[PDB]
Amino acid sequence: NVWFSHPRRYGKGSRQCRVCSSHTGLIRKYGLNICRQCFREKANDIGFNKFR
Amino acid sequence: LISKKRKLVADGVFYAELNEFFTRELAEEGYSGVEVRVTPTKTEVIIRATRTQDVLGENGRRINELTLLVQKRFKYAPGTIVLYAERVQDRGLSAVAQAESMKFKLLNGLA
Amino acid sequence: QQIIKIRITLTSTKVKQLENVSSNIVKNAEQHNLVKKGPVRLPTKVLKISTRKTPNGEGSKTWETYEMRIHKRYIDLEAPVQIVKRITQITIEPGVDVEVVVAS
Amino acid sequence: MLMPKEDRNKIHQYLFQEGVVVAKADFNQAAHEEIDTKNLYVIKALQSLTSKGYVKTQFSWQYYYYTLTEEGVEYLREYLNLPEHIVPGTYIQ
Amino acid sequence: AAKKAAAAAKAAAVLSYYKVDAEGKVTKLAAACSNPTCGAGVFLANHKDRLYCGKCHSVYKVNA
RNA sequence: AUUGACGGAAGGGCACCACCAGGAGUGGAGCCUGCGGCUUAAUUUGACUCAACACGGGGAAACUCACCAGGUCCAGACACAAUAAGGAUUGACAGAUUGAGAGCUCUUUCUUGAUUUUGUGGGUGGUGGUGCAUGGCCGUUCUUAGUUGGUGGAGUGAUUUGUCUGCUUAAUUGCGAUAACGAACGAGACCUUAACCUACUAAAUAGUGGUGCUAGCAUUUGCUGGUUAUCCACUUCUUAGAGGGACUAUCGGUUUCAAGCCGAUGGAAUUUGAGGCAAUAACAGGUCUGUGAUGCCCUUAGACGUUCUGGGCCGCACGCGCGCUACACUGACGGAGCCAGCGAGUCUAACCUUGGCCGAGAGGUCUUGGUAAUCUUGGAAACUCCGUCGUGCUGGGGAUAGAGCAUUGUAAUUAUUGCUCUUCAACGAGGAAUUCCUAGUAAGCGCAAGUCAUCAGCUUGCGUUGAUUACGUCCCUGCC
Repeated sequence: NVWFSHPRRYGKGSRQCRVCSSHTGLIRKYGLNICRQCFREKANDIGFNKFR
Repeated sequence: LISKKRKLVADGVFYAELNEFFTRELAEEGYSGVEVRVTPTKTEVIIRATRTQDVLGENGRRINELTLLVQKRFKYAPGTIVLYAERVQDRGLSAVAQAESMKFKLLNGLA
Repeated sequence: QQIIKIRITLTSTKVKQLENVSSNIVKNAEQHNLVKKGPVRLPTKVLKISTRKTPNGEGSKTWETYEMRIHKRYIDLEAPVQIVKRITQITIEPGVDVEVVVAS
Repeated sequence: MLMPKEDRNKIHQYLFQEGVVVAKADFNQAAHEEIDTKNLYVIKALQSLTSKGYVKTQFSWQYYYYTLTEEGVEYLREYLNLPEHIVPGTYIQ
Repeated sequence: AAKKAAAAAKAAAVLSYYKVDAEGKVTKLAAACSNPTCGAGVFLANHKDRLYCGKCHSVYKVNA
């Protein structure tokens, strides 16, 4: 209304996964902002075959 | 405006909502993936799929349904988004489909 | 007849559509005979996202290195407002981006 | 849920209309895209309409996809008093 | 420790806190919050030194 | 009687997480941290043979935050009945009260305006439990060689060899032996990067000569420059797209003259080096302390929910790991030479900062550029220089201390760091142990990122100097 939402910009809780919506594990690396167990998963599709 | 890295990423990730949204709703249609295109005019998504005669929508509304989602979610002017579904030529050897044809076989009550 | 010195800047993930487009490029433009260069060919960027394999500490320490290798690729081309437009419209394609950073 | 007779009317409005709405799971937003109706609104008033089958939700990617229900769009035809000419994006070849 | 029970949404079940005259004219008493919102009606209620206005949640401070 | 398995029975392979051949070490200390434990307002909490020990990216002065020692306000939806515009209730001065300019309370009695308050019904706050109610992922058997099925064919069948005596490899990797014939997954193929292309394709965000303009030494035409335009011309260079290119190739041996293995030539060039993907079956390994993924218990306003403060996880006689500098003259101090590579970076605002000053210094600043091959940014250290120190625990060692001066930070105290000068602690090459390693490899000298306001003795990544020692076994362990 102070009294339902807090000062969440910077840290971990602010940003959350794309796919599942979790905080745990993050892939920031390249406008990516997923989690860091899922990724891999699809991905092989998404771009990220491999070459090793 | 984005750094080429910055683009060919979100451009792959595009294959991570049409690959999905179709996964779940089109769990029936034969889900056949997709070509996300660019051409200097459109962004055109060709839905291959093995039942174009419930996807087409009793006239063209079921196809103006999956666009006028694909537009409002991903921002597109109205026009820059035409879904051509297209049958799926060589059905025996999809892998994914003959799996979706178990999931559909089992549900339906089988041994 | 207003001349313009255009510059053609490409990028993809396949060395096979891509090479295709400065063969088509520089021979759908030497048909036109244009004053141009030859497909310049730019340092190969090339991203390696280390990630562990497991879903849970457990479990040996068990790692990956998936990556997009682009081949960056550019061109040149003169020609008025008429015969760079008939060239940019044509190569038309899957996999690929064309800019026309124009030089009026 | 207790809402408002100038947001309850406004939804069930680009819901019939485009016909089709695609309103994220971020409770805690002023405002939803294409409807001034904070976000959180929708989501929950639509958890209601769905629940009857004047509509039909689909999930995943975290947006709630919705999209009309072939008929249930003949309910909105009597709620926001309107024709019994049109079908809504519906017949558009 | 302890629960409240939510304030009662209480029953002045009629009204007339607006010189009902005898015969044929009605007028308007206790002011009518001197604001535009607060429009023509708004029957001001009496609290500590300053008076009290609800078209705006409640608020307003104009003596009596 | 059967193989999914088991043996501390025999017979074979494979790996310096196993030994040789050896190198640098850890264990000793002066000190870093992290896990045992005693302590405590509380000393939160996961994790304990390889699979717990600078590990939850755990570098925490608030916070973070889970421990308390305490202040509050509810951020109690939805329905019902009750208070009932005759006020459900809200709010506050300042003073009593405390950390306090919390009306937390109470003094007053203004304000307040059906939004609240109260019970009843019920929810939704939960880093509180349960990893053995589970999801998802990630560790382990795994720098693994291994699964499984058709048609044959064999053999009530639990079914079997096919998947093998041998020789072969990094390898169920392949010739060959074969009532077994031919395939799938793994491996390999494939993707990343490091090398090579005096052929292409272009470059005032890369550099050449020629060109002046030009500043010195020579004067001999020469030599040394300065010039984001004076012009152009270039594209070895430097970038980087296409592309190509290596297959152990060529004889020679060596062998069932099979698969393979040495050697020498050409070559840029131990699977070209290296990673990354990584079946089959799992483990009651870990995790509800990443989650708005989540069962079921508990919590629901004297809450285990939230938030302002202060301390707490940094407390030591000590036990156990991961680590930094050093026991020297093959070094410590100093001038004077004086050299890379991985990055990063300010936008809606303070990230990088020079330059030119002020400061012994640490710094301060004016002002500058830079959303970056465009700026700081071409000048990092081991070292060559030229020497003082002379076998003196020193002129190796840099512990612990006293102050000041600075540079951040609402808070600097259980001094975040730094400088300025002095206090000059052990240890004079590290026992029973025990690691990691076959080539630009072992190891040391640095630095940029990951934290981040800062505080690295860690995590990652790079190069600049760069060798010994094998290039083999089954003595061991370990597992097949």
